[PDB]
Amino acid sequence: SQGIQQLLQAEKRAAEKVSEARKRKNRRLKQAKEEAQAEIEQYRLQREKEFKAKE
Amino acid sequence: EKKEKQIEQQKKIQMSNLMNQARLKVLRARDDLITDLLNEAKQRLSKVVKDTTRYQ
Repeated sequence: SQGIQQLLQAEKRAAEKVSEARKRKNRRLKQAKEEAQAEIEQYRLQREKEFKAKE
Repeated sequence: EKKEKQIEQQKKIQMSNLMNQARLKVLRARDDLITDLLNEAKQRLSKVVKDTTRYQ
């Protein structure tokens, strides 16, 4: 029966796509330490300028 | 915040050294005033011993 076979193929592609999305987003969660540093450097530079003004 | 506390402490130490020196200028002035009274007294006595009446 081709109708069920084609449906099973689409259901398999659907199960693959959600599983790949889970893996991609889990890798994005690990990137937080890379994206964080530019904000940390801006806070350091802001506090340096504030300290030099107070001096 | 530690760097800020360090400059604030240095400012307070500088304010303290300024006040401490200020009071030593005032104190040293009091002693110089009395010193110049004692200088003038010693000069005036050296004049008094020229009067042979009071010097006798």
